[PDB]
Amino acid sequence: QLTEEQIAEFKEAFSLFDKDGDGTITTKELGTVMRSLGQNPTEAELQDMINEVDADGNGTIDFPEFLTMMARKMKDTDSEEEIREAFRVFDKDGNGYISAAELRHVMTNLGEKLTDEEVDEMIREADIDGDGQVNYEEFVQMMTA
Amino acid sequence: QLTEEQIAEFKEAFSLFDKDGDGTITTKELGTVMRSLGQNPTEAELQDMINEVDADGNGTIDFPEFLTMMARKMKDTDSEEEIREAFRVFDKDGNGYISAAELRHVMTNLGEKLTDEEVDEMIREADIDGDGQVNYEEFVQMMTA
Amino acid sequence: QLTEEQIAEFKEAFSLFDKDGDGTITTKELGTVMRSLGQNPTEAELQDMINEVDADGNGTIDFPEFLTMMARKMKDTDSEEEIREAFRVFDKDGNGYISAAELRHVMTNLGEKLTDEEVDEMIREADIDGDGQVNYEEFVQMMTA
Amino acid sequence: QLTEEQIAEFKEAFSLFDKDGDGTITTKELGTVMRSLGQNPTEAELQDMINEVDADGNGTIDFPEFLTMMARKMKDTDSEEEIREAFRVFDKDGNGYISAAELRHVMTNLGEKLTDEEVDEMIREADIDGDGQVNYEEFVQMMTA
Amino acid sequence: LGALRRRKRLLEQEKSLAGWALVLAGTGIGLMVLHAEMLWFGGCSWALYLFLVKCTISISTFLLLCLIVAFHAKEVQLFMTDNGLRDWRVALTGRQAAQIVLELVVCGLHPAPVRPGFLGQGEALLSLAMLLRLYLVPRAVLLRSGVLLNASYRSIGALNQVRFRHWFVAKLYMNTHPGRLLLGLTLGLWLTTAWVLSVAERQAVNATGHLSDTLWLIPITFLTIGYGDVVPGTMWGKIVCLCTGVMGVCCTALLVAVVARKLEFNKAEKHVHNFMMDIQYTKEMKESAARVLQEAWMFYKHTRRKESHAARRHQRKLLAAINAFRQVRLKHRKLREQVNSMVDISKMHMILYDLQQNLS
Amino acid sequence: LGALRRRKRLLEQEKSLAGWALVLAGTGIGLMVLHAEMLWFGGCSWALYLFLVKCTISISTFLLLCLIVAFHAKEVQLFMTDNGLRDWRVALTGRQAAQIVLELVVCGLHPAPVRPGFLGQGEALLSLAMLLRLYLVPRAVLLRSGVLLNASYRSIGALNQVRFRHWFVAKLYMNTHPGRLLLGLTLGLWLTTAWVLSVAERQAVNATGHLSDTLWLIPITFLTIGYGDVVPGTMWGKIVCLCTGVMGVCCTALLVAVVARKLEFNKAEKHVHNFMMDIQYTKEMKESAARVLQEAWMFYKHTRRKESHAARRHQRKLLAAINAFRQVRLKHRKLREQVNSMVDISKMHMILYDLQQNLS
Amino acid sequence: LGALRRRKRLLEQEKSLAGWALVLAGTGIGLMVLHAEMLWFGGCSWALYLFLVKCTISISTFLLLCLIVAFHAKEVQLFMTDNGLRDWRVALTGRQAAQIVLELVVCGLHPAPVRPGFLGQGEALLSLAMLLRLYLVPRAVLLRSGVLLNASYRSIGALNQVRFRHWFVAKLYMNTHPGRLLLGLTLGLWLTTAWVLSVAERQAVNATGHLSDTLWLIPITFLTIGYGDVVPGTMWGKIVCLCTGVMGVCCTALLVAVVARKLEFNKAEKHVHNFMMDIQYTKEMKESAARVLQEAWMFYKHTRRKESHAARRHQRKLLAAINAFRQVRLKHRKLREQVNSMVDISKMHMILYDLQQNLS
Amino acid sequence: LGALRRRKRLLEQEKSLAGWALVLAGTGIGLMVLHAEMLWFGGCSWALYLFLVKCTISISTFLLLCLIVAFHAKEVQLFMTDNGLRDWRVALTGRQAAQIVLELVVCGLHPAPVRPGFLGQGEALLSLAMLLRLYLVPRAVLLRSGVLLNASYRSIGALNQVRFRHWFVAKLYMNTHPGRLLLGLTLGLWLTTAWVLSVAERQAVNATGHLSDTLWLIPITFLTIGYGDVVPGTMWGKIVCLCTGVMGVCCTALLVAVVARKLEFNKAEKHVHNFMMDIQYTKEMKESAARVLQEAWMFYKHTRRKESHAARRHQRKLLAAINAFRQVRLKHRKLREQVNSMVDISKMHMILYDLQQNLS
Ligand SMILES: [Ca+2]
Ligand SMILES: [Ca+2]
Ligand SMILES: [Ca+2]
Ligand SMILES: [Ca+2]
Ligand SMILES: [Ca+2]
Ligand SMILES: [Ca+2]
Ligand SMILES: [Ca+2]
Ligand SMILES: [Ca+2]
Ligand SMILES: [Ca+2]
Ligand SMILES: [Ca+2]
Ligand SMILES: [Ca+2]
Ligand SMILES: [Ca+2]
Ligand SMILES: [K+]
Ligand SMILES: [K+]
Ligand SMILES: [K+]
Ligand SMILES: [K+]
Ligand SMILES: [K+]
Repeated sequence: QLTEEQIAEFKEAFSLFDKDGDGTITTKELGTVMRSLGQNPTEAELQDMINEVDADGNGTIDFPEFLTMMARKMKDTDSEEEIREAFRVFDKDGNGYISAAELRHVMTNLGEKLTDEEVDEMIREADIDGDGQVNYEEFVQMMTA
Repeated sequence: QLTEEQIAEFKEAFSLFDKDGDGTITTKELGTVMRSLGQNPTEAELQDMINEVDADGNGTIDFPEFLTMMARKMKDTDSEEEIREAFRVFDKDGNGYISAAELRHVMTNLGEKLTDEEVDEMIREADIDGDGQVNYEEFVQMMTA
Repeated sequence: QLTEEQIAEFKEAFSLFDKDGDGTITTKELGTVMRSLGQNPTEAELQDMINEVDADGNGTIDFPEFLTMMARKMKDTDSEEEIREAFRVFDKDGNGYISAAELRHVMTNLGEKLTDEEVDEMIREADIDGDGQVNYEEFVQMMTA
Repeated sequence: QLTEEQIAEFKEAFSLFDKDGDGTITTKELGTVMRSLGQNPTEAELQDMINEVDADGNGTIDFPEFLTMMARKMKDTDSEEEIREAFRVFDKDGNGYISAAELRHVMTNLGEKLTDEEVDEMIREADIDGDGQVNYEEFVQMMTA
Repeated sequence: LGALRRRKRLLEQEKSLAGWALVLAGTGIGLMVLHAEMLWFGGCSWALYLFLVKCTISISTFLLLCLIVAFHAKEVQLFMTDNGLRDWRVALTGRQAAQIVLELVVCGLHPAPVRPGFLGQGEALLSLAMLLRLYLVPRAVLLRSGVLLNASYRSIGALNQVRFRHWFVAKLYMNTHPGRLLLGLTLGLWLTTAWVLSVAERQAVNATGHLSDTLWLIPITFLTIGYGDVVPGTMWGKIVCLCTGVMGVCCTALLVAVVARKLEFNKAEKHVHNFMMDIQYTKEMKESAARVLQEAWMFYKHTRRKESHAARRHQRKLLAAINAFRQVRLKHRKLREQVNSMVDISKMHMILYDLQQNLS
Repeated sequence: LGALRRRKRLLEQEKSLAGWALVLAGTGIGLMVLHAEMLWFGGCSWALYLFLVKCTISISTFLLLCLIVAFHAKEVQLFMTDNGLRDWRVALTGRQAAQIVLELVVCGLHPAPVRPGFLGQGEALLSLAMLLRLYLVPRAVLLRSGVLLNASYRSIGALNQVRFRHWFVAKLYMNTHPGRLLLGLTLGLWLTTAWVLSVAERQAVNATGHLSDTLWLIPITFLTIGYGDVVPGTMWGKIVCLCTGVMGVCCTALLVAVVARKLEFNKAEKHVHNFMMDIQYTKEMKESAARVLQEAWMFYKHTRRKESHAARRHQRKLLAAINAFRQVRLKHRKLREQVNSMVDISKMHMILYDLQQNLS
Repeated sequence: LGALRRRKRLLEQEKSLAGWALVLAGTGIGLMVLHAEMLWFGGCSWALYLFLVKCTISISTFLLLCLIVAFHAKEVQLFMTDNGLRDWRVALTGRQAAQIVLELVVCGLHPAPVRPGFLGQGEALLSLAMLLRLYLVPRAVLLRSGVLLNASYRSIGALNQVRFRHWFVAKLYMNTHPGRLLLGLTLGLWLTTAWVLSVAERQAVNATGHLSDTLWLIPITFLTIGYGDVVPGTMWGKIVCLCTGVMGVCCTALLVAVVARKLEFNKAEKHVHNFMMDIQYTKEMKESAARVLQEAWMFYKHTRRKESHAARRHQRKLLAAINAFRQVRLKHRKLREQVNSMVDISKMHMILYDLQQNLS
Repeated sequence: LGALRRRKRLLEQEKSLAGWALVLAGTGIGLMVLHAEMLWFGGCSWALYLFLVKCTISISTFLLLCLIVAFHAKEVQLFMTDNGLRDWRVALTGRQAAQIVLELVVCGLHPAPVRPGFLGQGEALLSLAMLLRLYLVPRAVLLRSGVLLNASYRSIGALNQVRFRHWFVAKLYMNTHPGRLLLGLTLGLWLTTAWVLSVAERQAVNATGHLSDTLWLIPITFLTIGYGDVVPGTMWGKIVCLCTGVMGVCCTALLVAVVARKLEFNKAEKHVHNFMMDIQYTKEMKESAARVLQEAWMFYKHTRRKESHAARRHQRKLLAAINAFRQVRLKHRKLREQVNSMVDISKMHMILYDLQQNLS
């Protein structure tokens, strides 16, 4: 739906990361840019920032799935990052699920005091797997309504 | 005798040290704090510091023996550090005992000129069971009374 | 044609590089000066610079072939360096030859819009070798005569 | 010939280098002092500056041969160092002897011009060994007289 | 336990005695300007209302001398609790018992109501001696900071051997919000030093020298302008004008020191600027290196045709295109050197990590 | 995406509305300078031409109020687009509904034509309130710079997490070309203040206080070189002169910082200077170390012949040649130490690279 | 030895001769002031006096000239002790024989008694020429400090090639207690020039120009205020006022750097502040993230109950809480980057110690 | 070769032509002040001697217009020597042909003899336009310095990409000896301005405004004091006084940084001071730790004898000896930490060299 000039500008922006004209971004090409900018990442976070946007999964990023990433980082504030990162403070152990302990601690003790029965009812309503473990999918669904 | 609020405050201050959550402080958990504060200590001084306050001896520090440490480092001036450190300048030859030569040198030559007979009488009076080697216990007893 | 004073001055300038006194400059004597000036070169460029001026080829530079180098670096602007370096931007593949695609891209797309037929005619005229790959000799022949 | 207070002052100065009371200064202790002063010397210079003052040769420095060193470094200007440093600029080869070429070059070409015959006569007069190689002993004897 | 439950009580009893000895000093200072400006604008007509202010400013001193001594007696108890004592005779030094007398002398200077718009020379100094009561501010600020009883804060201040005093809290407050306190003190001094001088150089017949003529003389002296239309005429008015200039110079020095640093890039923006300034130079060089060959070829063609008037014209643009190329490549080389020289900040860590990853 | 093509339109419609509200404000400001300095030099004679300027001012104000609200309504659409909303009632906060009211109040103060060379007291404040319209400059400057829509630039500004606001662009402009902007603002602030003060202290009886007398007072007050021949005489003219001095001090501090930063050697010239000074010191030491031997031998010869008046003369030159040698020795040692210490920002890099090459 | 015992005696005999030439050179300066202020306030009536004072001045000058030459002879006697040499005719250079003559000429200018309230033209310069005797201060200060004979101190100053002169001692004294000497010299220079100018511009007809009219002129010129009520009127009074301004500018130049350096956090306070500012951010982030889910769930409840007036009211609190979370997140990341980058100069030692211990 | 011998001749012919155009451009300025101060102090009486100076200042311009064009005719021949050319029509650019005309216009402004102590308005600007001839100074200075033909200085300045130009020489001269040039220019700018303003504000009726009334006005304006007894009274005298203050502020800004940089310990003395401080601190600690046990034993003896009045007196000294010991050990620990942290620039080199010598 974009015009020709926008497509050309986005191709020029892609050329910063592509360097050689293979057509895809790998973990060894974004790392060079990040090192040139002063940061010193490692392979774990390099793969973590790449598998986030890969719509199918090949270890590389193409232009159609780069436009999706760049349609989110151009706005004044992206509403997905502060929902993906306001979820890891509810996940202290790091297994990937919100157990009753972390929620009953953070929601009630901190911030506005919440009733234990109300917290349990909210957890039961939010949970869709029925295992008592709130996951990222249910968290995002509840916060997006 | 401590108020519940004070106990809660000290328990919160303990969480700055027992980051793991087991409930005891080891040589590998205090070292991280010391390194993050800019200092670079090592095993000998870490073990000495931990053994200074450990009233039983396990290589770890618990809350009852941490309240004892905090009851001393919050006053305006600790009067035990300046007696434990005013003892290592008399003991030039590190062994744990005070030789007659060291005392007769430091007390008489430096400071006010003290009589050799008076120094010998004091050494005999405060000596460890006639051995002529004053130890830390006799030093503390004489200097506190 | 040089007078005695100029020859003496150039001989004094030669002793800054030829510290030993054998009579030639090697890749290890110029490297010391370069390191002392703050630069950190390696054997690739240390050999490239010497091969640039060596008119016979021995890995060493003599006074008669040092005067030739110095006759260029004392004028306000050297016009050979700016033709040798304005050639490496037309050669992105690093093969020492100007491909048709490279020229047709750099000359037409950038700068003044040049006709494709005119570019092809210029390439054919300058291609003395007839292989369709302009070299340094033909480039210099075109840019000066 | 010293009084009874200068002896004590020089003993206090000696105790700075002789950290342990063995009674002699070794290479390691002087090196530690040098490093504590911010400089970074090594074994060659450390051994070079010790045998200069050692009157018999043991590898260590005593107090009687420390007073001799201190009798020179407390005056306004030491005149035995500007005859040992103004001799190593006449000795470029480093063998330890003043060759005829070195003298005939440095004395005549530089400074006030000196006749070759006068230089030869001076070399012949100064050469007490008769080998045509002026050494440190003859140089010092001639320049002090 | 035991000696720790009393340090939280004997020190909280010193927090409600360091503010109630400041309220009664602020009231005493505030009921002085009223008396002065009522005697000036009034006179002998209001001889009944000046026997009440001078009695209130004497009753509000007996409620301050009875609090300073209580505060100083609540600290000997702290000393005895700390250093295991029971006999108070040994906890009292020879200087703590000498500074109390000085404190009670400084905090006991008031125009006593021991019964003509000019204040007498015996009262004009007793009144201006009330401003010495401003040494009670740092004490109350320190005792109410809230970082003196935090057990989670001293536990880390002791591992680094840091003492908590007035200077540390002052530095913390300055670092938090620098400009606010600076402007506050700057605008709060110009209202006090413009009254201490108007009480010193005021005149009756000319009706000059009051606040209207001292709110203008003080700022232009602080800023070291000094027009010269109004100048002090008394020995006591020529000392305030000299104390103001030194304060102005010091404030200028602090302002220069603060401002010298605020206009520099943070480390986050320098790398972005360097990265985004390189593509522009690359594009500029690639465009400039195309304004050489075109004119070279055109001049060659014109020489082939032998126009003899355009070849000479196109031989003049080549020599300028070469110069432009030289300037561009020199700028690019300088920027590349700057980029490759700033890596010394943190490239050592990366190289050490890479060497440790392969030392095994 | 469909939500990315609309951000390039709703933001370009805010670039022709934030710049066309800066010309209807310049026109409004430029028509009070006429209504003032034509009422002054004119009077009741030109009572027909003063009923047209005051109506053109109102027309411009009405055309500006119809653009401010359009600009503020073109941003709620952006807020709805970014967050995916359809009900505009939720995109309007409680502070944006007061900022608009404040903006419309500030941008609606003009001398309306509700109907003797002196402006009234209730009109000279409405006329001088037009200068508050200068807050529209940063808004019109930020939206015009090409660092807000460059997809190749936000891409790198997001991997380092820098935010593009009114301060980053100002810092960039300051660093690119410091001097010209500084001199431009310095000379542009000496022409607005000289009129704001002239409209405040002008008088007709003495024909003094106009631009000819305020173009001289303002600069010497700014530079704190107050002579005292001309001074303000009104309360409203004594505040502008105090506001000017603070800006003068701030500009002096900024100039001091800039001058301190500007002039210094860089590495490329420091290394060359050190290298070319070492050779000179080496030559000087070798020249000096020959006179010692020359006069030593000459004194030896003269005492061999026993002149008894030239030996004592040549023993006075050796003792000075030794000192001359010592001075050069010390200077050479100091320069060598500096060279060994100056090259320490890349020596570590070189030695660590050599160690890494040796390893593995 | 031998020449080491005789160097501790000829150098102690120069410590009681360079200090006893500062008493007879202070008594002389203390009598010219008395003579001037007695001739001014007195006149021809006190003819019996104003002669004994001048005779005493001459006697003091004669007693000082007999100590300067003795000090120089003692200093000459050290050259032959240091350098093995006996004939004194060569130890005397060609520059010391002129320095001695210059010293004797400078230290021999006094108003000799060769015989209303005005001094004259010859005495007025012969008296003010006695202030050149102040070059004897650095010599006496240097010869008294115990850093020149301490054998434990030169033994270390020689291993680092450090020479002990006046500048080293001056820098040491400045670094020990900076403010004390600065204040002392600043307040001691305002009393000498205030008399040097008073003796220059005093007059009898108007009874003006004495110390009372210069103790006010000098400080405001030093601080560059210059009110202009009192100004110099003689050519000899317009040079002191020009020297004072340069001195004041130089004093400000010294003051600004010291003021900048004095206030700053050091390593311990910086590390403590950084460590204790992280827990607050960790708590604030948790509170902010807990203030989001509450609204996200209450909005869901209300939209499942179809209030249609509270869901649209809670949909704003969620959008504000997300921004509040973002601000704290950015601040925390910035502080984390600072604390991970500030501690980068001491980690090198630990890294290279761990590498050495590994010895891989 | 071939073109290297001709570059040492065509460049030496520009060294005797760029210096001989600075003598005829100094004579024409020196014969202007003479004419002005002879017409002022003279008049119509010396109508014969004013027809010779005004003809000499016109003959000395024809010998400068014939040297500027010759220098600009030798440079066009260096261009053709450098770049292989024969037709001069291409070596001449389009901007040099305008620079030559601008130079010939600027260097051709003199009061020609085309024919009452006041200079006419047509001559008072033609005379003051001679001072624009001072742009020839950097050109003459650059070609005289021995760094443009030294083949040993352009061979180490070409391996590092350094261009000499006019700024490198100025920076070299500034760094070699800052103070003398600064004072020379400062005192040389106070004499030209004092005449430029005197020719602008002089008057005959009052016999005021000449050099005697400007040599006092200029310095106090430069130093930003501004008493106000003498002030400019003409529009052309109010611009010079504004130009002087800006240079004064700039000179102060230059001076502050140099003053800050000059005084500081070097690396050679800081280590000596640190090494000699810890010995004193150790002695003080060992001395203070002996005043604790002595009192702890005397109090024990006195309580053994039960004096009941000396035990409670010796218990008051132990608690102060402990405090003194604490202060001493805290100072020693701080200095030890500074010593262990200050040596971190060569410490890394030493550690890495030890690791290399151990394992490589
Ligand atoms: Ca790729
Ligand atoms: Ca993919
Ligand atoms: Ca969990
Ligand atoms: Ca644990
Ligand atoms: Ca335990
Ligand atoms: Ca022992
Ligand atoms: Ca060689
Ligand atoms: Ca060769
Ligand atoms: Ca190619
Ligand atoms: Ca030893
Ligand atoms: Ca030995
Ligand atoms: Ca030899
Ligand atoms: K003034
Ligand atoms: K300043
Ligand atoms: K003034
Ligand atoms: K000023
Ligand atoms: K001023």
